[PDB]
Amino acid sequence: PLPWCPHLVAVCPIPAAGLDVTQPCGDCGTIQENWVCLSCYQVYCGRYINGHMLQHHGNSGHPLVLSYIDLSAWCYYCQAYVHHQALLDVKNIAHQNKFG
Ligand SMILES: O=C(O)CCc1nc2ccccc2s1
Ligand SMILES: [Zn+2]
Ligand SMILES: [Zn+2]
Ligand SMILES: [Zn+2]
Repeated sequence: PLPWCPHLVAVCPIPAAGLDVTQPCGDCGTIQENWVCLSCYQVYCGRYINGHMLQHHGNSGHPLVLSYIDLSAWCYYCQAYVHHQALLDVKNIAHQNKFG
């Protein structure tokens, strides 16, 4: 995984409501393999379910998404996982919600 990418500038502030790692897909309602968009904080499912987060990337151009299964961050433009200081706050808020 990359230690930086040129889309980190599109990571937006975390809503004051926080994250809900059990939130369903906003399109199909599945509870399985969802991701949260780090630009607009909508929640959509992964490629192995109904691919709604990939569709969101296509229709918005939003680059970076966070996995609610393992808290990895994927960039659709770079086609890589990214770790950076700029992702720690949102990873941490998710980790707290997920693990208690
Ligand atoms: O839409 C999703 O499932 C989330 C982002 C990812 N897409 C790929 C594609 C190939 C390998 C790893 C990943 S993580
Ligand atoms: Zn879905
Ligand atoms: Zn988005
Ligand atoms: Zn990138």
